[PDB]
Amino acid sequence: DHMQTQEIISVTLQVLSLLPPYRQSISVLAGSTVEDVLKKAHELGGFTYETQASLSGPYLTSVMGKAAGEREFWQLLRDPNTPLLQGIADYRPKDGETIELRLVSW
Ligand code: CNC
Repeated sequence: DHMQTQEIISVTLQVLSLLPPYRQSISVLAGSTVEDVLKKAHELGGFTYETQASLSGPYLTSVMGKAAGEREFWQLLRDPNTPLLQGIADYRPKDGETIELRLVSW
């Protein structure tokens, strides 16, 4: 007989490395991971991605039908131009953040 409460936050998910680009505000509970944001964007319709289960956890391999090729990867960043220091299953965005998926070659 007591109330609990959680914070709903909004994370902007953006992909500028594709034609057409993707940019959508995604609502999730605070504590959701980037992977949960991608799952919600896919549920909403209009976002697709793939992952593979590496020995380090979920590794993002494809975004909106573009799989990273040889010596390419999908880099995770927050605005402004700040690479994330954790992967999709561990980074927990904050309200108002913009998460960018960027195709990068090394
Ligand atoms: C080189 C490297 C490294 N990476 Co990268 C970096 N920078 N990485 C990369 C590259 C690998 C290219 C290749 N060689 O094929 C690159 C450059 C592709 C990369 C990718 C990423 N990396 C990333 C991160 C954060 C990390 N990476 C390390 C694992 C991190 C390593 C830091 C370290 N010294 O441990 C690292 C420096 C080298 C590991 C290695 O050479 N041996 C690993 C190998 C011997 O064993 P393994 O288990 O088979 O390794 C594979 C996986 O680790 C995978 N991998 C690499 N990074 C990640 C990150 C995640 C989350 C996962 C699930 C797998 C990987 O690639 C390895 C080769 O196949 C990391 C521990 C370095 C760090 N101190 O932050 C860190 C993981 C932190 C965590 N979650 O615990 C990115 C999330 C960065 C970003 N903001 O985009 C990104 C993954 C996003 C995605 N698409 O899912």
